[PDB]
Amino acid sequence: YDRGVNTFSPEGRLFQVEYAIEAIKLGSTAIGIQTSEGVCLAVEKRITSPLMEPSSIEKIVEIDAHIGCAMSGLIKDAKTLIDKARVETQNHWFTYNETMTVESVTQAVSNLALQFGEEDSRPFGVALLFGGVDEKGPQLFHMDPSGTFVQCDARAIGSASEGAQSSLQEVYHKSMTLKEAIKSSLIILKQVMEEKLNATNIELATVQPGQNFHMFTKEELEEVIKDI
Amino acid sequence: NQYDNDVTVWSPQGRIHQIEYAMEAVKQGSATVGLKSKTHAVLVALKRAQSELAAHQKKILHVDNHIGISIAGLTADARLLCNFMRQECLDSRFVFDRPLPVSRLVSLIGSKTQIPTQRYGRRPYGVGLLIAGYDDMGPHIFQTCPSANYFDCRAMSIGARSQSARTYLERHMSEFMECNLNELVKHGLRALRETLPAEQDLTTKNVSIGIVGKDLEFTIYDDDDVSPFLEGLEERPQ
Amino acid sequence: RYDSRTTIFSPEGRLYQVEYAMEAIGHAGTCLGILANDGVLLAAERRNIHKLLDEVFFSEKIYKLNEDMACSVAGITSDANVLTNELRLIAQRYLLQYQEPIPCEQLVTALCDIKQAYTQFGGKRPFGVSLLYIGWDKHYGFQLYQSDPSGNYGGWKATCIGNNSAAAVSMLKQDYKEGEMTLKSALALAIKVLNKTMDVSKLSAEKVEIATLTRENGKTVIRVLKQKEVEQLIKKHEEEEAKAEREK
Amino acid sequence: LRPGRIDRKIEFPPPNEEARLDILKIHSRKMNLTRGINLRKIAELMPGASGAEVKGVCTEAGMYALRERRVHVTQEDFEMAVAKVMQKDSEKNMSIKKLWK
Amino acid sequence: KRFKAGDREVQRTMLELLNQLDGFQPNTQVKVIAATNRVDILDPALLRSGRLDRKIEFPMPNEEARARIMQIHSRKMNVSPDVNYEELARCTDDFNGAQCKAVCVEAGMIALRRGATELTHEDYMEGILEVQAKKKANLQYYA
Amino acid sequence: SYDRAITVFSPDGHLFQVEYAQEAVKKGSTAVGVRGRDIVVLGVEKKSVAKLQDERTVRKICALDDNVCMAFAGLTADARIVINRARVECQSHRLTVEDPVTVEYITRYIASLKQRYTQSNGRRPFGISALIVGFDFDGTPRLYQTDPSGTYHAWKANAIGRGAKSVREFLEKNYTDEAIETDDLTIKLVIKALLEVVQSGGKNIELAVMRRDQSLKILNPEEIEKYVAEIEKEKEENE
Amino acid sequence: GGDNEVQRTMLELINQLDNIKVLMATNRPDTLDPALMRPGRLDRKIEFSLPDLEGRTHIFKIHARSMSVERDIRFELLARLCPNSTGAEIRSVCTEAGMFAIRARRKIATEKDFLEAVNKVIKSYAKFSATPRYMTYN
Amino acid sequence: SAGFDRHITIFSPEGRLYQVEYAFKAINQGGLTSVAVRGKDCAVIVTQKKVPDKLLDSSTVTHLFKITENIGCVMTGMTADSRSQVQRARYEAANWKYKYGYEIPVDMLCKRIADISQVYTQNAEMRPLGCCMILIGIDEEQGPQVYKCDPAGYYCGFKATAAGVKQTESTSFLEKKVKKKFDWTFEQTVETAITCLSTVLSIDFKPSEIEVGVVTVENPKFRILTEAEIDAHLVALAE
Amino acid sequence: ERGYSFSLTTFSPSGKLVQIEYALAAVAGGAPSVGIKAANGVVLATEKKQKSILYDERSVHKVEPITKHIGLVYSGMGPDYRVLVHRARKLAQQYYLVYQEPIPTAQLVQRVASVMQEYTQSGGVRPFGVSLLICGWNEGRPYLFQSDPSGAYFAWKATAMGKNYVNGKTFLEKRYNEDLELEDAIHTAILTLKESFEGQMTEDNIEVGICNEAGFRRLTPTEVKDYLAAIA
Amino acid sequence: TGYDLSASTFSPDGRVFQVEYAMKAVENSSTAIGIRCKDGVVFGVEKLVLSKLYEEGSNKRLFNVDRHVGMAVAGLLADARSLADIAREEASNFRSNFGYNIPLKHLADRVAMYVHAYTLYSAVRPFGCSFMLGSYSVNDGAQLYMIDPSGVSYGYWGCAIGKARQAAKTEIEKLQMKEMTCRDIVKEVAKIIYIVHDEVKDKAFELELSWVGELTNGRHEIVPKDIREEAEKYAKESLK
Repeated sequence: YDRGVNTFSPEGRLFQVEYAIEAIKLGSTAIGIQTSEGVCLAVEKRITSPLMEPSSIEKIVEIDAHIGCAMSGLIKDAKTLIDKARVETQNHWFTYNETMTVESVTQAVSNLALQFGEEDSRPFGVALLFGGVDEKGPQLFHMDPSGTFVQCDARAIGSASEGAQSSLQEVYHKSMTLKEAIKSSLIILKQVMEEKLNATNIELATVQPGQNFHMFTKEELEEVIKDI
Repeated sequence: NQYDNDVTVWSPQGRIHQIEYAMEAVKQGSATVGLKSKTHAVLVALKRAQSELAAHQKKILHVDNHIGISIAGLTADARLLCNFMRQECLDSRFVFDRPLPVSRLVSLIGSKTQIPTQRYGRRPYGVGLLIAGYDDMGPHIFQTCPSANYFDCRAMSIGARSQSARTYLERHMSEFMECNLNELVKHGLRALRETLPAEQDLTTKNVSIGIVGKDLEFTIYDDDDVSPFLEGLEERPQ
Repeated sequence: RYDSRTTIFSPEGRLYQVEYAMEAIGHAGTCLGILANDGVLLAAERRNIHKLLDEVFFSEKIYKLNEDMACSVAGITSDANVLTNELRLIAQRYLLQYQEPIPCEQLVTALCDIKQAYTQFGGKRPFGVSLLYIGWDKHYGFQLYQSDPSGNYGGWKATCIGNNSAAAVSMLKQDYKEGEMTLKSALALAIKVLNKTMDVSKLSAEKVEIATLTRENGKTVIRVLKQKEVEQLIKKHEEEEAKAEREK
Repeated sequence: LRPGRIDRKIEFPPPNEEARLDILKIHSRKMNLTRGINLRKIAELMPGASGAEVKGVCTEAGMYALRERRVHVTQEDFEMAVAKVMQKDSEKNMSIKKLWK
Repeated sequence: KRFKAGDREVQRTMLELLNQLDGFQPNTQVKVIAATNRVDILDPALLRSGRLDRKIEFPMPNEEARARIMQIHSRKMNVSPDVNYEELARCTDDFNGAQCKAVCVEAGMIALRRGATELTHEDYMEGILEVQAKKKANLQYYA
Repeated sequence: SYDRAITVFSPDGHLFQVEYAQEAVKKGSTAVGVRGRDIVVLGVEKKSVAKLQDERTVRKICALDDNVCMAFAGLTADARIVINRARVECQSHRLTVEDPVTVEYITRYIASLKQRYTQSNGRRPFGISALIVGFDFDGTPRLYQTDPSGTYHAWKANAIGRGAKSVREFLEKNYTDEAIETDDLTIKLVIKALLEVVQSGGKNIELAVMRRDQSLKILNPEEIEKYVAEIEKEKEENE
Repeated sequence: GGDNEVQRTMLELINQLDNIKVLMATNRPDTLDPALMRPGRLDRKIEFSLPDLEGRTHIFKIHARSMSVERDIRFELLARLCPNSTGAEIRSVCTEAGMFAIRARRKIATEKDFLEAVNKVIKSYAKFSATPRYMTYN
Repeated sequence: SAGFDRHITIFSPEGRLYQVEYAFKAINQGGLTSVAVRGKDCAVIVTQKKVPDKLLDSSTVTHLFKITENIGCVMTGMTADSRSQVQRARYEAANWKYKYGYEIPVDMLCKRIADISQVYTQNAEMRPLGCCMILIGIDEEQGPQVYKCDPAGYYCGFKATAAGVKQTESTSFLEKKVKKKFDWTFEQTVETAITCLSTVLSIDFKPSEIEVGVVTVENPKFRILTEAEIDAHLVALAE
Repeated sequence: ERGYSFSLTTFSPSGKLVQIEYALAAVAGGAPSVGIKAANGVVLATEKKQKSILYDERSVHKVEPITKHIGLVYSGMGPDYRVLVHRARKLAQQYYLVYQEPIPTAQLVQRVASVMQEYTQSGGVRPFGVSLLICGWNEGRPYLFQSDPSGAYFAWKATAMGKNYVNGKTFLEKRYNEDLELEDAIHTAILTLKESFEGQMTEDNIEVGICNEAGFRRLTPTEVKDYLAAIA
Repeated sequence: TGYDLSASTFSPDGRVFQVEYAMKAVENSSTAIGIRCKDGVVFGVEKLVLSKLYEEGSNKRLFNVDRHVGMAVAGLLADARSLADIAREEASNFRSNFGYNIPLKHLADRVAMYVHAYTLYSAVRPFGCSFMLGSYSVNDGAQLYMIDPSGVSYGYWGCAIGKARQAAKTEIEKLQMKEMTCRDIVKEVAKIIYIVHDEVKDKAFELELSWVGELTNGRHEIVPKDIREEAEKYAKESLK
């Protein structure tokens, strides 16, 4: 019952999308918190050798100037889905002359995701976090290989998803500021990280309504972690 | 046994095991209660949240100004069927310039979902749809089970632990016709609460209501918008 | 086991179906190309030498591709036929498009590109036929090219395929001659190796086929030797062999 | 087959001409060979004859004299006995035989 | 079935049994019955005229039979008046009668765990899920 | 039983067919590539001459474009096809966009070409992982590594083939800024990197170097021999 | 043969089975007789599945209550590095952490040893999942 | 002797297509048999009309079908596939007449039909139609001809033939008849067919139990004799 | 080899395409047919022995023409032979339409074998389980070719497939001399089927096609009866 | 076993097992009957309501193929709806191509060919429903046709489909449908369908009837309510 995306288990489950979801646990922890001030996005680098360029590891990519992205799982599937997101939001801007809402970009990415056995392949073994600011305000959206897209005030994907999520429920609350959200996310990441936290072990990215520029953290990661 | 791997094969007892398994996908989703009066068609859905601090999933979808659904099954199949409905409704409004009657939409859904259950290359649509609509022939409530079989339901509830709602609806079946908006919505809320476990109770975040009426289009009430129907609900006996 | 399809990768990373096609060339016929300057040859063998076989082609194992290209064949008959048809078609396409003969390697590259495609796309059995190529061009002159059912090729100075391929290549290496490889010496070496790699002795002329390519007045005449010249060649080898017994 | 259990792994290849002639001479020592029977020629008529097949050839050469009530075996008695013991089964089908060029 | 091994003692028992079934003729008040879950391994000599004969056929209960069977084994338990035994039968397939009683037993046990007196339909559903050792997890990809 | 298909996920979310594709490169010859300040040198080991075949048709380092070159591993049959496809693609990109391809763009194209082969049933993945290194970036040298799965990564230096673990581990300890400060030192870095050959013969090492706005220059077996001798003389300091 | 002897012993046991409570444990429940597994002899069937993360931390804490560990150990972190791990392999990881802390003469088993113990108990025998083929997950 | 069988495209080790073999054993599933015999100037076909109820519309139970005004056929096999073969043959005959300008000879008719059935045997797309076609018709310059052509695609001319459960017995009885040569007139041909079916079935043949089709050179038109005519023929057979 | 004999696109560990061999075994279990090449022409003979007297012996012909100068014979699946003869006729007509000269035997056999190879390269299509003997009179020298389901076309001087084919070849190489003529080629061909045909040689049981200077033509039963009375 | 999984495989006996399985799936459906009157045809179908929550007149099993053609499916209802759809498409195509209402014989033959076409490929399955077609025309009389899942289609004077096939055949054969005008054969159909469906099993049930003939002027529309009430009352009077 688990050899295809076309077979249903006797208890009713598609025992192929579940396996794709299990592939997320084989990624790296990614933490995102949505606040009124903005949305943060922290990710473990998990570099394998010092020789590889840190910029080569694309864990936080940019769908557009107004929404960030976080990945966990397959690099190839995620890059395929990301090329969909950038192209889709650019097409939406071209046709409607406006910035796409993060919910709509997540909808398009999911619409691509709902095609593993819904055409006429395999589910994309990657979970996607979409953080950005829109008309309704700052918003964080998370989607899974099944294409189920939902918004989360603060969500953690990849490895340590259960532990990071559980430790995030206790610390997070609605009236949170961006600096405190960054500090809390870094604290959770350091707690759930296998290696000691430093500048090169993580990348950070924040999205604010008024500073839709600077969708990264270059060399000032050292300042933030040193105040932990 | 061995005849439960493909829809194309027939079991010795004259059953198709894949659809019987597809039937089970509906019960995986949360319970959703749909009931119609002589003047309104309202379906109430139990929304679930994957985590404490994650927003509850949308259970009631918008198909047209006079047809709306609640989904109980697979999310991907639900989205695909909703997109198919929206495209069909737009085409009908474009070509006949008339709000397409809900029965024809349900028949088209049956025709489309009957395709996977006869040709290999696609799995059955593992989603259950409570189709609520208002055409010129009065309010309606349909349920499209994944077996491509649809029934004209006066009131129905599918999903996880949805049976306790069905026995409540069948018990208050007679009085559903001569009900106004608020009383019918309260009956639906009572059924949905019957689906809930003893510890859980309907709060403003886990319940969603969508109503289509004589002069009212299909409108989604969530968060604060469900509260006007949530207030006045009688507390569950305990 | 992981040899059900040609597109299945073994846990060790080995394409089992491909190697099954590779090792199956041991059942193919013996065709070899000897080292030679100002010329080059292939020496094929006729397994089916039954008397009731009427001979009409005289080149059942030797095929001419271009006006300056010739190739042997070793594999399944139908695969060899379709492969040589594609060979001639590609060579003529290049001749039409560039108004210049195919420069040897690009034709072999074309076949290997076609052949590997069967080893990557599903539903197609890999071409189980390996084939030598000879030819001349204005780039590198006489060349000898080794096709391999995996789509892998390689330049060579002396090689053989088919039955007793290892013995033939080892014997060719035993007397391997670089530079001093005149056409007469190449023919003598071909007959000398065919005497041993073929189980049947005395090397009957009708059971041995030699095809030679030489540059004559800028024409690249491709020759298949008739029964008389093969007879005198095996006679020369026999007379040479008689002298070798004077050691005792 | 790992060493420490099997130190030497001795191969027994089919005998060569100078070896098959030896087999022909040890299995015909008790045989009343005539004059002019070149045992090397019979050995030359058996390419790759296993080694037991040489003894079979000797036995059948003697048998060809038993059915004639004699005690001596001639060269023709061996040459006509080589084709009997050293018989071969062909494919007997050109369609299968030309599967491979 | 038949097969000097150590089974030559039960063989005499079986043959003596066969002798007594064939010894007594019908029309007397010595009607015999025998039960077994595997007739595949039964010696057909036992299933011959004059011996047992008239093989009664016991099938796996169908949906209505499953609902009825689940109804009988809950009469002694304070089951709630609103339990759709028919729906229970729909959700119970490939289930023998022993499991159709174990579902009621497990439903009562789960009701005791929940600290309730009457057994709701959800208790019966959890009994169905637990009689086959399955654990019900709310999968996130359905919604 | 989760490894006889490419589009079947293992219970733990593994594409075992994809993983088995990375076994082909581990069986191929060792290829090393390090990026220098002005000379990006890539080298290959284990030439494994058959002593009867001309080495021209054996070439493993090929230039995809005028300013980019790539050395592969794994099986050559798929390597030739990816060679031709990359060459056609870079020429086509030069046609549609006047600016010639950059190293990252050609690496992305190769990765996407491999991924579209690993994405569907009935199509076996390219069983190679190529080292994309070139100076087409117009000022900043870059070197990349593709994977048979379809993932491309940028390294300051890499090592692929049979011996990737050992060469990579030894390369970290001696890859620093002072080593790459000189072009000759940069090529000597390749020299000692491939010096850990299977047999360490020293005559089976083929190194190619490309410089800023220059042409590809495969080292002749007299400059390569001279550099090997120079490295040995530098290594003679241990005595 | 003698196989039917233990067969008849099992049949007699089933006869005895069908205030007495009976316990049975097995790691291969598919080899048992269906008659013995029917809910007239075994009315309940409890499945001991692989523990979740929260249970894996609990097992780690139980097996490390007597160990001489440093009071900073992130057992929650260690649980996530043992996916699909039985309760016995966690005990082996705890034992091997002290093994590593004994190999080098340290009387306190720090967190670094526990990661090393995991890399050799779990990762060294879970699967291959090597670095050259693990550059696809990130 | 199950063999490989399960796929029609797979040859057995001995070289017999087992799946195509089972089509013939599917032919006689209907429990009916049809007998064709060629006279000196006519061809007649007699089939079994076993209506196992009083509610069936006896008009539509016919196993005889009219493909063209000059050629008729009788069906032995599964009813659905027999009707499908009838529909295909009607289209084939119409296409022949429209393409070449004259009516199709009976031989070419299920030469084409057996050609269609043969492609179904090779390509693993269509399950072979489990039914035989027995065709009669007056073609000029050769008189009446009868053709029986099977799912396997083998067609031949028969002086008389029969397919069904009682096929071997019927063909044996014809073997007995066509040998003692006599004047095969129309009444003699009908008598021979009636005797065939009666002897193989040992049935008195109530007039509602059979359907006989006649094609004669005098009137080259497919005709199904009504109940009274077959009653008269049965009476003439009686005396 | 044991489990890989099913698929025709899967090599065995010894690299044997077992399905083609099974198709050839199906060829070897067919009706024996013989063709021999004389210095005057080519003669092909086959036994069309029906299972009963009930059959019309003149209905279906085994020895069949393609062009005016080429004839075919087979030993195997007759339904498969019909599609083969149809495609061979189409290919010959296509060559005639383009080159305006009649198809040479070598080329026609090459393209027929290529048609045979088309059905032995993908799953779902079965090899043409018939072997074909093809004659030809062209450029003043007779031809006799055999094409098998494997697509390997030979240049048989004289051969015989079908049942007891080994004994048929054993008869040849004994009474077959290269310098014979057509008239005794008929007698040799009739003799060859005599060692395998179980029964009396009646004029509607052995069909012979001479492929002479004038062209290939299937012998009418009267001439076959004349030759058969001559030999007997 | 082994010869049963695919509909393109023939058993060693020589039968398509998938087809027989589809047929034995139809017997797991509520009984539907049809008796053809002297000047028309009448259908009586039993609709077992599965729950009180279904609205009256839901998932109906009487379909209108065309203006004069009628449909009385029995089996799994999804394939029944699809078969109704393809039959309506065929009828519309025939009307648009030939200019007149499609004859019942031709429509039944074409629908049988469509049904039979799905019992030949391994990629599809035989339909799980068996249905009766009926129509009346002054130029063709009245016809009734069964098209079973295998694809066979021959006329029935009176037929039944569902669980109680033989049980309804026995009570149909004792009627003279040749003569009695089906003004009262609707009444007799209600009677007969009330004999079948023992009340102990299947619980509640609901009965739908439709007719074709001179009475309805060629059409097939459902019988008016007033006649249906009296027909049901007359059916209930046969309790003894």
